[PDB]
Amino acid sequence: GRTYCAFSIQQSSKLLGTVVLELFTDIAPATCANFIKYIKDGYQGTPLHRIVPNGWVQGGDIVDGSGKGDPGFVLPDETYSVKHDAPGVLGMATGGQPHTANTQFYISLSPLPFLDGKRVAFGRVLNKQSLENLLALQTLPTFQNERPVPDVVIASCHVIYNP
Amino acid sequence: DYYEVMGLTRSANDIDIRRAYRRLALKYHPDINKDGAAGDEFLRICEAYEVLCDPKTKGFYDLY
Amino acid sequence: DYYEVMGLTRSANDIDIRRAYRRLALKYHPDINKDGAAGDEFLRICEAYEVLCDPKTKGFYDLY
Amino acid sequence: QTPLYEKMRDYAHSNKVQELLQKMTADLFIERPADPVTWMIKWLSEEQKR
Amino acid sequence: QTPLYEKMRDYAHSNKVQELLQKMTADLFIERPADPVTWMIKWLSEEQKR
Amino acid sequence: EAAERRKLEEKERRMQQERERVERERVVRQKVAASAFARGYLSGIVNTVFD
Amino acid sequence: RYYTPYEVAMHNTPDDCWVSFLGGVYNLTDLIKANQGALAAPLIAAAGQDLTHWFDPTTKDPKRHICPATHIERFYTPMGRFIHVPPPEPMCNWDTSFGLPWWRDAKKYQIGLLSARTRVIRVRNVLTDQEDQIEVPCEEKLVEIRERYLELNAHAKSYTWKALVRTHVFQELDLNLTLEENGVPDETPVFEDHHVPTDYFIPVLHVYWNDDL
Repeated sequence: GRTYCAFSIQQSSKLLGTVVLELFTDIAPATCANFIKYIKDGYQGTPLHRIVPNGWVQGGDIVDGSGKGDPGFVLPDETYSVKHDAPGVLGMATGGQPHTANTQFYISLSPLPFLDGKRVAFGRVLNKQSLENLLALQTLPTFQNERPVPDVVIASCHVIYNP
Repeated sequence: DYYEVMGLTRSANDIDIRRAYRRLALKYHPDINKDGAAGDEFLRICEAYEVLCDPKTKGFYDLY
Repeated sequence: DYYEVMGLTRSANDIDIRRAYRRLALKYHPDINKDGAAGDEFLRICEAYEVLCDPKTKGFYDLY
Repeated sequence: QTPLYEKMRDYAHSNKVQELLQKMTADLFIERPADPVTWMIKWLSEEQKR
Repeated sequence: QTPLYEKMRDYAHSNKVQELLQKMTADLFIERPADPVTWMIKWLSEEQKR
Repeated sequence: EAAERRKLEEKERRMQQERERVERERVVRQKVAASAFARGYLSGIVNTVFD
Repeated sequence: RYYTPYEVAMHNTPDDCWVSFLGGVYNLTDLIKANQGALAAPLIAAAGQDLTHWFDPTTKDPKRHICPATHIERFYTPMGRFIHVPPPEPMCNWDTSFGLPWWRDAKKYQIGLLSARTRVIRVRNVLTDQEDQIEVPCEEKLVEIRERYLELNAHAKSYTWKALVRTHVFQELDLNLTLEENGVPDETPVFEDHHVPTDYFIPVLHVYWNDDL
């Protein structure tokens, strides 16, 4: 009964895959509201910034697109209830100190016990095709200091199944 | 065989492989453990982890 | 430091430490080097080699 | 070599200088001034009385 | 690692104060005054003039 | 110039002496090892003979 | 050119920071100037130091390991997190727009080249007797030995050099051949291996005057 949203991953005019996500609109409502408002207006051409091999696929900066903070809003810390234990746990990222969250988001690619209680996790991947798309995105031909050498970009992004 | 020397079930996450290597190596290192049996066991563990860490070599061995 | 007194660098090998201590403790031994500013120097040479000739103490010092 | 360092180690690890420097640094971090040099001039001036 | 501690570390490790401290302590371990409180005052006064 | 040439010749003579010293040190170490090992193995051999 | 380790040691301050690693001498001053925080601490604290132990030979990046806490491979930074090292966890301030790590950006942050060994030359000015020991890299052409010695005599260019080449006769030395090509060997390893003090004999370079006007 939750909300759903999908987006595509493309590297240098080559469609690399698509992913669909379920949003925990019953656990952390305000974070989902901000995330959908920004996926409706934003994220349309924002690169995948940071990619850790056995860690997480990160990205989603807006005003810069290359990993520095943005003005215009700050998001408070909602809830540490969803526990990072399985791959494909979408969440928001902030500085070391809480209540500074921004559009920067991250999807886990392995059990991440340390993150529990430090990062707001409010979503999940839905199927195995999307998770395999991320796991394949790990082994790009060349990526320099944790950034893909070409621009791995969100070409399209949309919301399906709910208001 | 390789998964047997570390007690791996051919269905375990890479994290468990890393924990197996760390635990067995730090218990079986030639320096920390003055034991020739420990030395050859550590050699076996090193070779097994070296051939079990790389995903390309992982698939190449799994097809065997 | 325990390193600069031997003259070595932070990346010295084991043979490097052997050679450094060899020359520095054959240059400053009381029976060979009659006198001078060689009182503290020999003691720190001995202490540095004693700390750095054993891997457990060497590593514990290196981290702290 | 040992003699040059020892002459400075013996001076610097003696109480007066060390627990002067530590308190000065502590108060400098607490105050957070724009220009540290005149602040240290002041602090040493009103500490010279003590 | 509260925001104060991080802010203090940023100020403590800044260029100005750290280089000034390094310079002052080097000079002080050169001259070695038996009354560093006053020698620091004169040294900082002459530095500030530039 | 003559002083310098004499000093260099003296250094060469000292180095020849040191090479001789190292050689005889190695030889005496080999002698003592080849006596100790011989005794320590003939001991086991004669023990086996008694057995 | 080249630099002895002591010469690298002369620059240890946030105003002039030099580091030697993997055989290269780097002037990281503009880094510390542009990145002034807790990130710059671990290399400020090792200004003028030898930084080769941080890195590994096979690749130019620092050593890596499996982090015990998160079990994700990342740089081994016992000293602390130096500039251009990612944070362990997903943050919102570590940008990756910058081009290359400073240990890979040789063209912009490398000056000279660190000497793998040094030797002691005893220079003797024959006209006015003035002995002088000096340390120079063991692999350097006589032109830069003359450049080092220019701080002893401001008129060393006019002077002519000579060495006890092999019997043994004081003969001329070509400037573009290093001290080893010219026939001045290095014997400190043999000195050490044979228990002879490394300050017992030193090779000597005579420096005669060449009349000018």
